[PDB]
This record gives sequence, structure tokens and C-alpha cells, in this order.
Amino acid sequence: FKFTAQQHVYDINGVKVGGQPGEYPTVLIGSIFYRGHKIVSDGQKGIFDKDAAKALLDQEAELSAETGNPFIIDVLGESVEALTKYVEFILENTTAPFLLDSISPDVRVGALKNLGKDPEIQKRLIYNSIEEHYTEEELAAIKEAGLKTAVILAFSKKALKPNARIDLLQGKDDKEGLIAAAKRAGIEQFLVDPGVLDVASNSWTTEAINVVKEQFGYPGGCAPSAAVYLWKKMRSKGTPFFEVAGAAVFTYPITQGADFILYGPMMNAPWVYRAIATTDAMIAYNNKLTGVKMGTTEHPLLKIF
Amino acid sequence: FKFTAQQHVYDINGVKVGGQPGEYPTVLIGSIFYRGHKIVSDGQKGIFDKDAAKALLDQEAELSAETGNPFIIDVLGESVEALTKYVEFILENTTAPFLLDSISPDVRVGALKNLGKDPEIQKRLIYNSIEEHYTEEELAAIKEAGLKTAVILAFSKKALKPNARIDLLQGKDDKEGLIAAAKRAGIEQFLVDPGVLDVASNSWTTEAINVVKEQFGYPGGCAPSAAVYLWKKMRSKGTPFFEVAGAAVFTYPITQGADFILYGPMMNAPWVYRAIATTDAMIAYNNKLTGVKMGTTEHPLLKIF
Repeated sequence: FKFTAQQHVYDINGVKVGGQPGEYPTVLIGSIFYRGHKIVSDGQKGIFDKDAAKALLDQEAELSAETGNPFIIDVLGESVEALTKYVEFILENTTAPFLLDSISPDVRVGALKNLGKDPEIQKRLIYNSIEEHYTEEELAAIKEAGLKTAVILAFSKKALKPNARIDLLQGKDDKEGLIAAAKRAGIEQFLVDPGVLDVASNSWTTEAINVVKEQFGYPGGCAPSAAVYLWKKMRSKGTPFFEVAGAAVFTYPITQGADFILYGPMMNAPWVYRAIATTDAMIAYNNKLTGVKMGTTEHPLLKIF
Repeated sequence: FKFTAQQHVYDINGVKVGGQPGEYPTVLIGSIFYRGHKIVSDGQKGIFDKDAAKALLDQEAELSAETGNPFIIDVLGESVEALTKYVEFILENTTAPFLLDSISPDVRVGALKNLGKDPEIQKRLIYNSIEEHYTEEELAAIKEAGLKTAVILAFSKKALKPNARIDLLQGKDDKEGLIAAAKRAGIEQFLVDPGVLDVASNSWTTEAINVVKEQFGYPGGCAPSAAVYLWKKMRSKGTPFFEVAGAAVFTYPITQGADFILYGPMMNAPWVYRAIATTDAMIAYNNKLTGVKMGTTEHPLLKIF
């Protein structure tokens, strides 16, 4: 299958994201300094294991080189002080782009203030996320930082149908669309995450990704990790049950033409990369029938066999 | 996914197979007495550990009850003596349908000859397979047995592309094709397996399954286990890398609307059931969008969470 709209392929400090199915490998986004991460001893001050963080980053580079799946780091923080330190460390200890990420918007806003309108921040920092309840101070913070790429969380807990993403992105009635809001903050590149409620509803998330790519061509992806970790029945079964079950959830959106996955904790990268790379290789082999051409030689199809 | 043709749903001794995606759970087909299966002490005579074989069968029943994925047993033999004894054991020690399976047509034919005319054989035994080298003797033997269900195997290194596998199935030029051959043997129910050449080309297998369901409405599935076991680079990595990779391969045809998977050795059932059930739950959650109704309450979506 192929999408009608010409697909946006963004180049985020070397990382290609988007395209027609089989054109580009899945971009894999691993979480670090998340709530309960054992390498963080104090989430308020940002006291973290630099050796263990470096080792996770080096492992991501090695898996990325093995499969050809590019990586963006999901950097989480619970305070301005902590997320600022986390971001400074990520900037120095990898070349990867990264998500500035937090549960609390005020943590993202505060961290942007500290980081300033640094040209490296504009090239490597992706705002996570512009959500339905965005504030003017949030858009001002993004604009002062001079950011160019954001995750658009195209999720409304009152608008669960895939077709409603057209309304959320474009706007409807008196409501400014999320794309219009991002553009006001100076954002030019939109990674669309339609949101995941639970594991089963990942099928609606992936259908929403298809609508967005079909009609607008923005790269589409999602973040099923929270839904997988709340599946206590699977998680307590141990190896390899939790891993294959996770693999089934994380690969599913890719089988329907999604462009990126937030796969959760980076410690799971070794099995996530191998499953995702397997799905990419099979999708790209289908190119041979569709005439769709790979946009890079760094593709799992040419690497993992 | 929703398929053009009206789908054929077979009821094989209580096991539902086929339909629109999300209508019925994936049927999982585990292999027993395969080459090198260590519970077999003599593969020529069919001497095996009956308690160990019973333990695999009981485990399949337990996993099936957990997820709601029905099971058919893939019963392999390398001799008429062995496959006859294997079939007699499976008849008495499970209620499940099974594949009468051998690489050697002579072994399949010989074993079928031993089993005679038996309504239990006609209801439970699925011939594996009607394939490109079929003989009139083999069709006559199937007709004498009064079998009604067969695996139609389009695996041929003279039919690599999906549309060439459809030509093998429906017939072309001087060939009646595999479906026409099965019908002359009195087969009325066709489980179509386009074959797996290698891991990457599981997408071509899946494209062939899609054409079958689009045009004919016959249940479609495949047997990717050999291709996964021959993947030295991935298998070398061990647990859980081999399994998540295997799960990516086995779930992929299900994400594109396939009806059944031969997942290889029954010992792998514990992780195969957990991955496949996960994909099924996500597919069934789509049912409102596709306009599909579940045909049963025994569905992973209603059981595994």
C-alpha cells in the first residue's frame, strides 16, 4: 500500500523520519531518566549515574549501527533543575536528536528558559509535546528557544475516532488546530503522535497515523510503552513472554506504515531493535513489488541477514 | 484491513478458521515429531515419549484456554510406520484437528491408507499438503479417505512473486492449479499457505495471502519457522532476541489479515501464544472501524488483559 499525500521526510541533525512505507527504517525513541529509573537517585536535583547513562547511549549507537534504525532519545525530567542537567549531559554524550519530555509543562518551559536559543537546541531538541491543553506561555517558551521540530500529541480524550485527528490538527469551529498553534511558536516540522490509551487501542492509534500520512503526509508514530508496562499479567511472566508481547505492540504500528516508535525504557533497546528491524526488513522487501525505492542503504533489509 | 471477497469460515471439529480480520482469533498450529524432536527415540518406527507428547498437548490446551487462540496439531513423520502411530496417538490424546504432514508424499499417502475410512479422520485430519508435485494416486488416496479439508501449499521456487503463487493455486495455461486438483480429490475446504522462501519474503507470502482472501475468500496462513531457524545471524544472539525476531515474523501476516500460523515446534507455544494473542486483541479492537463483528467471545481481546 501507498499514501496519496507526498510524505514529509524531515532531516533532524542527520536522522531521517517519515516517507512512504519501506522508504526509511523506523526511528526508535528510548526513554531515559523516566519516573523510577534506577540510574536516578534524586529526580528533583537530577543526581544520575553518568557512567550508566553513557553506557545506555553507547548501546543505542551500537544497536543503531547494527540494524540501521536511527535513534532519538526521550529525555524525561520531574523538575526544571533535573531536566536541564539531563539535557546538558545528552548534548555532550551523544550526537542524537532528543525529546524534551515531562509530565508537567512547567518543567519543559523552565528547562527551555535555562537552555536558551542555542543553535544546537534548535537542531537537536524536539518539543514533546504540543497537546490539546497547550498554553500561551508554553508557545512563548518554544518560540524564545527558537525550536523548529515538535511532537504533536494529536489526542483528545473526547475524540477517540481516527478521523477526528483531521479536526485536532487543522482546527474546527472556534478551536485553533494543533498545527496552527505549533506554527505560531515557530515550529516548521510536525511529528504526529495520535496517543495510546491501552494496548488494544494501539490499532486506533495506527489507523489515526494512516489518516495523517494519507491526507497531510506528516511523519506518524506513537508511544505504547506505558500501556505495555500497565499490563501486569504480561510483565510478571518474565523472559521471553514480556519481550515478545512488547515486540507485538511496538511492531504493529510499523506494519501499517508508521515512521517512529517511543519504545519506553532504553534498557529494552536490545530486544526492541531486533524485533523492529525484522518488521522493517519484511516491509522494505515488499518495495520489490511496489517499485517504492529505499531512501538510504542504512536499512535493516540490507544489514540484519 | 477488510477483504473484498465474502470470506469462507470453516468449522473443523469445533475450530473456526478464516473470516474478516478481527472476526475469529488466529488458529495456531504447533509441530510435533518433527526432524530432531528429542522426545522421539526412533523416527523410523515412531517410538516416542508418550508422557512428554501428552505434556506438549496439555500445554497447548492450557495456552489455548488462556488466550482463546484455537490449535490444530502439525503431526510430522519420516515413515508410514511412524506417521500412522503419531496420528493414532493424537486421535486418542487430544480433541484437536491435526495436519497429516510429511516432506515425502509416499509417507503421507501410505499413512492415510492405514487409517482407512473413519468419520473421526474425515472431521479432524487436514491433508498437508496439495502441492505442485501432486499425483493422481495421492488425489485418489485422499478421495478414498473421504477428507474434506487440505492445506494448499503454493511454495514453489518456480513461483516466487505472489501473483505466480496465485497462478499455481487457480491454474494457468496447461495447469488446472492446486485448488482444482484438491476439488478432484473431494476437498471442499482450502487452508491456503503460499509458502515462506525466507524471512524477508514473508511480506510476499503475506501479499499472496491478501490476494487469496481478496479474490477467493479461502483462509490464508503460512509456516515461517524453518526460515527463522535458518536465520544464523539472529538465532546466534539467543534469548530473547531470537524469540522477539520470531514473534515479529509470526505476527506480521496476522497484522495484514491472515487466519492461521504454523509457528514451528510446539515447545515454542508459550511465547508464540503471548505474541499472536497480543496482535489479535489489537486487530479485534479495529472491528467497529472495519464494520466486522466477532464470531466468538473466546477472543484474546476479551481474555488476555
